This record gives sequence, structure tokens and C-alpha cells, in this order.
Amino acid sequence: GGRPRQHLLSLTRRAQKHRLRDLKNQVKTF
DNA sequence: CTGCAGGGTTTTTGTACAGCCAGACAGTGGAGTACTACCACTGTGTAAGACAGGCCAGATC
Repeated sequence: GGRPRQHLLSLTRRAQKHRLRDLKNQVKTF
């Protein structure tokens, strides 16, 4: 199933890390 | 269908290495900063009526 997902605005940095890891990598690559 | 209970799910939340830059700390001697009282001194209240006594005008007899 899964937990009721995040609403942005509420967290500290490392949930944020794989929240965007793949886009930051696409950016690095660009 | 409700109730709770093993675990699932994905996701949190932080600890784990190790290197490293930033800016705070502390000094200074005083700079010139910034914020402080202090000083006399101000601006906005804004127009009518009531009441007493005179006394002359003029009606009434």
C-alpha cells in the first residue's frame, strides 16, 4: 500500500535527497 | 461489518564513515558608528442664545 505521502513544505533535507536524486543527476549529466 | 495483530508496502530520520570550507571566536585602538535623551515648544478645540433693565413708541381711554 504505502503511507499517506508527503505534502512538500514539511521536511528537512534527506527525504529531499531521493525525492530529487535522479533529476539532480540528469542535471549533472546536462 | 467491526475489533486488533503478524507482516507487507514506501518512506522517513538518523547514524554511520572521511575530507573541508565558512564564519564565529578573541584582540585591538579606536575608529566613526548608531541610537539616546534633552530642549522648548506646538496643534486640535471658534458662535449662538438668555436675561436684565432701560425707555421710547404708540395704541387704548
